[PDB]
Amino acid sequence: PTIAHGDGRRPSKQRTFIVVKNCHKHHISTEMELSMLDLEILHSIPETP
Amino acid sequence: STKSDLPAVAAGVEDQPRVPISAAVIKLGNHAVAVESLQKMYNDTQSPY
Repeated sequence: PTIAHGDGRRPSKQRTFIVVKNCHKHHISTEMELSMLDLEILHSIPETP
Repeated sequence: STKSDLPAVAAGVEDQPRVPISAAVIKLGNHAVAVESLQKMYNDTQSPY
């Protein structure tokens, strides 16, 4: 908006500002290790304690 | 007379139904005094204060 003033200065027309805001994408990585012998007995079901 | 003139002097604003105005006030001695900040109403239009 504007103000009207009695002063001799020119009045200024209606004005709008159009503003663009942009994203930021961030990337996150973690790592895990698993033993082969550990993965071995998982499939079978145990019989002896 | 003073009280006789009192209707005639306030031929206007007197006996108009009152509304609540939101504004900050202070108390100084025996006087309740209103306080205002008007930088909002001139910075939004980008005109000097």
